[PDB]
Amino acid sequence: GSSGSSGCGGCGEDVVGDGAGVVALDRVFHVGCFVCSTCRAQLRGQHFYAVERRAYCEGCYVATLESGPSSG
Ligand SMILES: [Zn+2]
Ligand SMILES: [Zn+2]
Repeated sequence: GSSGSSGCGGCGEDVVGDGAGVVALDRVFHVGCFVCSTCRAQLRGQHFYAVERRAYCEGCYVATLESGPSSG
């Protein structure tokens, strides 16, 4: 509501732009900051995954598997 504090988990600065901000993993990141951990692709608005408190784009998430079926 009225009270509350903002913040960008990525850089740290507050996230505000007249209706701007990417919420993921119970956190807030800037459209730019919010990106993959492998290819570091712009995930501002797309399908991604969550592994080890990280962000992996569908593409990567699928690529990582190739590595090996064992251990998930
Ligand atoms: Zn940021
Ligand atoms: Zn990726």
